[PDB]
Amino acid sequence: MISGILASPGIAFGKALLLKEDEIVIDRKKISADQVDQEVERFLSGRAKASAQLETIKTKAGETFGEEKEAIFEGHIMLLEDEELEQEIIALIKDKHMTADAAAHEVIEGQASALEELDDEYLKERAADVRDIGKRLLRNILGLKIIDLSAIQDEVILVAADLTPSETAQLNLKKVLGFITDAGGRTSHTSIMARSLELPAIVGTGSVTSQVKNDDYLILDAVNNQVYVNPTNEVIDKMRAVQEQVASE
Repeated sequence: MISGILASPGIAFGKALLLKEDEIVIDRKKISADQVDQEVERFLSGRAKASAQLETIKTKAGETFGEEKEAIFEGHIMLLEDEELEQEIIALIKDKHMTADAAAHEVIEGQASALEELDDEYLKERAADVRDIGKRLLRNILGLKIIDLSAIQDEVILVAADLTPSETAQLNLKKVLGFITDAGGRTSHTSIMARSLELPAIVGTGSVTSQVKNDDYLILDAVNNQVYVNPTNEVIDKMRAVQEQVASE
């Protein structure tokens, strides 16, 4: 009886694609002036990578929804390429012997924390959008694996606690079957897509990400506002006939 907010009606069948994320471990170790030169190249040239990353996601936002949303990610790169946020990172590594991983966190620590001090869901929600640009920056300095959701090959359902514009901008609306997230937002981004794409989806699942696993067989009803997990063939067969009779309705 998983009751959500129901974005759009539509029964769909598909395997569960759970998006898990490994916790990131930052290096809080103090390096020697002999490895500082390496931090600059690992960060400087690592800037050629992170800059090349958003760039790839930048055009995918304009080729996916249209140059209309590309202008939003365009400014998001300026913040990353900010010459000011760069001189502070560099100095710290040299002045406080901080690792590009640790020093880089220091700046991202006040940009996100400082926006939380504002009383405006506009600049505050920007805090999450700015912090998001930081987690990516880290995965680059640590060369950690990147979550590539644009790699699906078989039709499956999408399950995740929540997806930020960047993830939706690179999502593959070419082999996806639907969107299921625990976002109790009467207007969650994942919903605005489901609304413009008129596809069927849900957002108030709450804790379904803690009840299903990846590859699990899910069945979205989007009719009685409920998700069935590996239901019996008696229910499926009974709905397979009625479900399709609705397609004709």
